[PDB]
Amino acid sequence: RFILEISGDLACFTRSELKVERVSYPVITPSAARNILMAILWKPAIRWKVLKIEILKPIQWTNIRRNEVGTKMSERSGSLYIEDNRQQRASMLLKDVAYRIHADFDMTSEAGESDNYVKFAEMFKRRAKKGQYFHQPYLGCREFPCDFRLLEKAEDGLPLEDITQDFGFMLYDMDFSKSDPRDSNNAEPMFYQCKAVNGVITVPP
RNA sequence: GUUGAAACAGGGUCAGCUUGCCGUAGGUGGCAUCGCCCUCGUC
Repeated sequence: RFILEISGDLACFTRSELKVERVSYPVITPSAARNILMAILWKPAIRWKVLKIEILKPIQWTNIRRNEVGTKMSERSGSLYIEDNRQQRASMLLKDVAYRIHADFDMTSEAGESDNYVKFAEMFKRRAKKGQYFHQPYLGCREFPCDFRLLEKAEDGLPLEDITQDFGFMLYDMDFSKSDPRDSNNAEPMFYQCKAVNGVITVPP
């Protein structure tokens, strides 16, 4: 297990229901935490899996109505012109957030030759301690980074000490087992928060 | 290296065109520097 602390100023764990108005999730998405761990280090052999999220900063909603685009790019239209495809997508961002995601990893079917668990574990530990990453972690959206810092146990205070509020079904991690190399078609299996006592745990598939 | 990616607050708008702080009004009634004092004792 790795107790990697994710911290940042603003966040945007955009809910699947409110994508037109990017209302952020109450806490960090387990799928977002797995994506962060993969952007720090990943390979066609290592399969990241989130185990437990421990909140370290109170939930603070901040509405930032951003102006987005609503039409994708392709080989057809050589240009976009946002003056004809403007989208005033709201974004209830999460100001001042901090989470120490306890998570580990397994092995995929295409592990290859170098399928050593200890090798990938040490590589992830070095990348988290020195500050190396394949891609900058994002707090639900790439417009917000993550001041990550690998913790050995606990090096920060948490506000949710007693029994708090349950956030219901949140997006655990989309099912990409039915997807070919480079995902395309997927599903959406979700899970309950159980109870945000101090550090909510995830239910592995 | 197969897992949210792309995202405008805008192009831009004289806060004025203006309006007498005045019309206007006694520091006044009026009150003794006084009631008083050897330039001396005198060489």
